[PDB]
Amino acid sequence: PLNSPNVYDVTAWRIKGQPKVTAESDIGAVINDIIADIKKRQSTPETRPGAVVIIPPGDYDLHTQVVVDVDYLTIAGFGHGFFSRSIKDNVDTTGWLNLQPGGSHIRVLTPPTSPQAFLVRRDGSPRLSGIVFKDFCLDGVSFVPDGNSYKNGKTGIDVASDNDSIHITGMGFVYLEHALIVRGADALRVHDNMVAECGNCVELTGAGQATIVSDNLMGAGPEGVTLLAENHEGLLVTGNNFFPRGRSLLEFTGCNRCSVTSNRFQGFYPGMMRLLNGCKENLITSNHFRRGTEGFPPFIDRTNGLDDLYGVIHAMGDNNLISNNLFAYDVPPGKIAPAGAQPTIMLIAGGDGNVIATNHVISNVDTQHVVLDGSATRSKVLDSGAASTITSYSPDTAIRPTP
Amino acid sequence: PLNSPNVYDVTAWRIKGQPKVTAESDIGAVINDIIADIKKRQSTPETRPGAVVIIPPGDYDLHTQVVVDVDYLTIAGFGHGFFSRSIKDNVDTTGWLNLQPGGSHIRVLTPPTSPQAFLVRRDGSPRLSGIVFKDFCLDGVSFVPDGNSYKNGKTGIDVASDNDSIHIGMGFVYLEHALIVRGADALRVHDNMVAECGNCVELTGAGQATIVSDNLMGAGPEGVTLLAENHEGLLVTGNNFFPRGRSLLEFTGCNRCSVTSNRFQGFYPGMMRLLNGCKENLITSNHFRRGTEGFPPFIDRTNGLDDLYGVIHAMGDNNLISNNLFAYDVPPGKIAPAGAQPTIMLIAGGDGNVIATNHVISNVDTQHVVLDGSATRSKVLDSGAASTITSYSPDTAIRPTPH
Amino acid sequence: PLNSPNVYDVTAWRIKGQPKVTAESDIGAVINDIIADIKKRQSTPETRPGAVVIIPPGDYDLHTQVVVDVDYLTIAGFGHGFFSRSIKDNVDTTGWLNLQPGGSHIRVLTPPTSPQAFLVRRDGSPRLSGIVFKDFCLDGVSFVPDGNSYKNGKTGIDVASDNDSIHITGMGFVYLEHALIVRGADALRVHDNMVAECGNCVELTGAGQATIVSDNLMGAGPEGVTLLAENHEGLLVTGNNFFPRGRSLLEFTGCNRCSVTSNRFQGFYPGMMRLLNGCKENLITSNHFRRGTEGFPPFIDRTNGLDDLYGVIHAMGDNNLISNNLFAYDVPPGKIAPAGAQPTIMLIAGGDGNVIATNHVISNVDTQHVVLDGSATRSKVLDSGAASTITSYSPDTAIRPTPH
Repeated sequence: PLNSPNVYDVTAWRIKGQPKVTAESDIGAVINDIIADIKKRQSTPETRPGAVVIIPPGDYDLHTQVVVDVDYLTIAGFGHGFFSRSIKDNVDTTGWLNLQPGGSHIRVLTPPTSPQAFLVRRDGSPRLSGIVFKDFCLDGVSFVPDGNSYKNGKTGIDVASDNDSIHITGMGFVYLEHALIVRGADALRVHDNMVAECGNCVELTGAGQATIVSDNLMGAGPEGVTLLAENHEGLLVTGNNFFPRGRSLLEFTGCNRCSVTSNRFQGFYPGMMRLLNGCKENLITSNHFRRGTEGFPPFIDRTNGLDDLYGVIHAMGDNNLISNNLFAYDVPPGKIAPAGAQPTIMLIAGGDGNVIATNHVISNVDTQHVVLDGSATRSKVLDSGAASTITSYSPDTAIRPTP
Repeated sequence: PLNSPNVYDVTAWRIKGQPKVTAESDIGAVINDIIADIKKRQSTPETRPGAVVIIPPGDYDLHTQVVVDVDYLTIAGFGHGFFSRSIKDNVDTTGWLNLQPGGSHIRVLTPPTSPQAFLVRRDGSPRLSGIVFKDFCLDGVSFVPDGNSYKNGKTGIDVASDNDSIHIGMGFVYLEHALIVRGADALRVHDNMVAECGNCVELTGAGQATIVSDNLMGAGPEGVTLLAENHEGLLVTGNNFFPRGRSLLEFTGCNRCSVTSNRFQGFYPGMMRLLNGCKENLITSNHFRRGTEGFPPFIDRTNGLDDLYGVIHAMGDNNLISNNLFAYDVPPGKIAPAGAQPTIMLIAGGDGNVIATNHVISNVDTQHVVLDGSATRSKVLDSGAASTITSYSPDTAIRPTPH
Repeated sequence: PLNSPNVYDVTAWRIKGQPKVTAESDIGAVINDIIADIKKRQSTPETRPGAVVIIPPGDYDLHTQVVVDVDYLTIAGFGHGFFSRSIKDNVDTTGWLNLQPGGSHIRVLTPPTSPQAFLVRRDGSPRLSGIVFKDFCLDGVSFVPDGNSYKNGKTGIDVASDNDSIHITGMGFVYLEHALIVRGADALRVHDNMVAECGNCVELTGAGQATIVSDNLMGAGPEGVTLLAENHEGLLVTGNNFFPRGRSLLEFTGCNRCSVTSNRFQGFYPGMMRLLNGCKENLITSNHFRRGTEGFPPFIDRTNGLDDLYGVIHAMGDNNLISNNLFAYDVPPGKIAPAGAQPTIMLIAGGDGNVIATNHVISNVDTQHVVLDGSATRSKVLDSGAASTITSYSPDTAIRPTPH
C-alpha cells in the first residue's frame, strides 16, 4: 500500500500456514501475525520504530486475543461506527435499515480464558511508549444473558503494564463490560472518543500521572464506572459529556491534585461523582451536574443501590475546591430514598479543609446543598445556598450564606 | 488502494455509463455513484458497516448535491485548506501567489433547488449513526450580489434527520450556511475552522448530549456563529469565536447546557443570547471582548441592536453566569443610543439567576448588570460596584464588589 | 498510492539523478524535492491546492532543512512516537527493548547554520495559509554536552512568516532545544500534541490573534519556556497539562485580552506562570497549580534563578481576573529561597484594577496567598485566604478575607 514494510492493511495480510484465516474470520489472529512480523524485522533497541495496522471499514470477527507488546504500534481504522444496541435490543425493529455497529467494526468474541480483545502488555522493559489506538469500533455484540445486563466478561483495550505517551482517540466502544482499561498510565490522552453502552467505560487503574481525559462522550451501566481513576496525580478531566447509567460518572479513589473542570454530567442515581479514600487537593469546578430520573422503560426499576443522602458529589478527603458548579436536581418525590428525606447535593463525608464556593443548586424538592459529616474539619462553605440549605454536623464549618 | 471494497479514492473512481465525469468536473456525481455502490453491496440490515471516501488534495467542483443516507460513511481529505477570501475580495491582490482555498478543496457550485453540498438524510429507521466528515474544505466560492453580502444560498453540510454519534478537522469558507445539524444526539463538532460564512454552526430542532469544542469560528452580520434550538446538555468549550456574526452564541429554549472556557470577540451588541426561556445553564470561565469593526468595507455594518441589549442577553430561569471577563471598548460616537451607558449583562427576565465573580472593564461608564423589572430572586455577587448594577426588580440580592 | 499527483509517500519518492538520497538517509532533501515537484505542477495562483506528504512509521534522518513556502501543505505520519530519552540517559538500561523514539520518526540532524528541521516561510503575499503538521515525531536525538543540558541548537518547526489557519496536531516533539515556534500567528491551532523533554516547547512570537492552544501535554527545560506568547490578543489556552522543568509553564509578554482556563500546571520552581510587561484584561481561571520540588536525582540542584517571593503567579498589568484556581504548594523548608522566607503564591507586581477571587491555597509551610506591590492600584482580593495570608503594600486594595 505504501512503500514501507511498517504499514499493514489487515484485509491484505495472509497468515502462512493458515490460509483459511481472514480478517473477517479472526482479525485477532491476523493482527497477532502482523505483530510477529514486526518483531522479526525490528530486532534491536535501535531499530524498533513500530508500525501502523490499517483497518478498512467492514465487519470483522475477533476470536483471538491480540497481544500488543511493541512501542509505537498504531492501530487505526476509518470511523468509530457507533450504534445503540441498547435501543435496538429494547424496541420493535421491524423495517430497520441497520441492526449493528459498523465503521471499522471489530466484533469482540474473545474466550473466557482470554477476555480482552487487545491486551497491551510487556513484562520486559522499559515501559511501553507511544502506542496509538484510533478511529475504529470495538463491539462486544451482546450482553449476558440478556441485553440489559451490562455483563459479558469482555474488555476492548486493556493496558496492563506501566506505559508512557499512549494516545486513544476517535474510537467507538459499545456493549463491552469494560471498554478501556489503562494501568499505570503516564502522559496518557483519552481524547475525543465515543464510549457508551458499556458496563464500564474508562478505568485508569493502579496509579498514574500527567494524564488528560478530554472531549469524550461517555455512558456506562448501573453496576460499573464511567470514568474511574485510582491513585492518579495531576489528572485533567475536561470538556467531557458524561451521561447514562453508570453507577457513577466520575469516581476517584486516592487521587490527588487532579482537576475535573468544564465537563457536563448527567446521571439518574445518587453518587454521580465520588471522591473516595483520601482524594486531596483536587479542583472540581465549572461543571454542570444534572441529577434526574430514568426515562427508558426497560431500566425504570434498576438503581445503583444508593440513597439520596449519598450526595450528587460524595467527597472523602482533604483540601478539595468544589466551586463554580451548577447542580440541577429533579427527582419525583416517590422516587427519593429514604422516603421523605431531603436529598444531599454535596456530601463531605470526611476530611480536612474542603472549600465549597459559589455553587448554584436548583431542585424540585427541599434539598441540602451541602452536608458536612460530623468528622469533617476546617471546612468552608461560601455562596452555595441560604443557611437553611447548609447542614454541618461538624461544629467547626465556616458558612457564608448566599445573600 | 487497500484490499477492501469499502475504501474509495475519488480520483480513481469511474462512473459506469458516464466515463467522462471526473472528481474534478463533478465530485458530487462521483460520491453519489460511490454511495450507490455501497448500497448495492451492503444489501441487508446486518451487512451495512459503511465505508470511507477519500479526497486527495486538489480542486474539485461539486455540481450535484450528495445525498448521504447510509450509516458509518466517512468522507475524509488531507487538509482543511482555509483561505481568507474576504481579504482577497477587498484588497489589491497584485502579485498574490494564491487566490483561493485549497487542501482537499470542494468548490460548492450546487443548483439553487438543492443548494446543500452534502445532504444527510434518511426516511426510515433507525436514526443515521456514526457518520464522519473530516479533513477537507468546503468552499462556496463567492458571495452575491457582491463579495461582502455573506449571501449565496449555499450550505456545506446539512443533516436533516435525527442522528446519533456523528463526528465533524474541516474548513468552511464563503458558504451562507456552513453546517446544520437537526436532531443531534451525541454529536461532536470538534477542532474545525469555520469562518467567513453567513452562518457557521446551526444545531436545529432539538438535541442532546452534544459537544462543540476547540473550533475557530467567525460568521456574518445577518447570521449566527453558533446556534442551538431546544438542546439539553449541550457543552460548548474551548472555542475561539470571533468575527462578525450578528451573535457569537445563540441559544433558544436550551436547558441544562454549559458554555465554559471559550473566547468571544464581537463588534456588535448581543454577542451571547439566551432566548425564549433558557434555564439552568452554566455560562462560566469565558472571555468576552466587545470591540468595534476595524476593516473598512464593514465599518458601517450593524446587526440592528443597540448597546442596551447586552453583551449577554438572557431570558430564563436559574442560570449561573460566573467567572467571566468582559472587556468593552467602543468609541463614544459608535454607542447607541447616543449618551447611553452600555449594558454588559442583561437579565431580560426569569427566576433565580445568579451572577457571580465577573470582572468588567470598559472605556466608558457601563452598567455591569441590568436586571429587568420582571426578574425574580436574582443574585448579583462581586460583579461590580453598586453604581454599576441596575435592578428594576425589587427583590434582587446585591453584593457590590468591595470598595 | 492514490490516483492523484498531490499525494506523496516519502518512502516511494525517488530523487531523479540522486538514487542514494532516501527518506532514511535524508528525509529533508526528499521533502524539498517533493516541494519542487508541487511548484512545477501547481503553477498559477489559481492552481495551487497544495499536497499531502505521507510518512510511514520508520527511522528517518534529516540533514537538510525543509523550507515550506506553499499553502495547504500537509505533512502527516501515523504516530507521534514519543519516548523518554531523559529517563533513558539517566538510568540503567540493561535489557531495555528500545532506546529511542519511534512512530513516524524524524531524527533532526541539521547543520549549525540552518538549525530548524522545518522552516515555514514565504517572502511575498499573501500569508501562508492552511498548513498542517500532524501525527509524526521530531527527535533532536541528543543534548550536549550531556543529555541533561537541554541544549543542541535544534528547532523542530519554525514558522517565520505571518500565517493564517495553520494546524499542528497529534505531534510528538522530543530532545529539541526549540520544539515549535510560530511568528505572526492568526487563527493557529496547536492541539492534542506531546511536546516534552525539549528546552522550549511552544513559542508564539512577534504578535498574534485568535489562536487556540489546547489538549496538549507539555514539559520544557530549566532555561526555556513551555508555552510563551508575545503580544497576542485573544489567545485561548485550555485543556492543557503542563508539567516538568521549564523555567516557566506559561509566559505571556504584552498579551492582552487572552484566556487561560481549565489547565493543569505542575512546576518545580517559582514563576510557573508569568504575565509580564503590561499584560491587560486577561482571564486566568479554573486552573490547578502544583508547585513541588524536583524528584529526579540528576536535576535536584537545577534552579531557574528565582526565589519563592517571585510568585507561583507573577502578574504585571491591568484588569486581569485571577479566579477560581487551586494552588497546592509543597516545598521543604530547606529548599525554599531565600532561607526562612514565606513563599508567595500570587504576586501582583504592579498595575491597575486586578481582581483575585475565590482561590484555594494549601501549603506545607506558611505562605502569603496574595502579595500586592506598593504601586498596584484599585486591586480587589476576595476569598483567596484569611487576612493573615493577604499582604497589600498598596493602600487602596479592597480585601475580603475567606470567612473564619
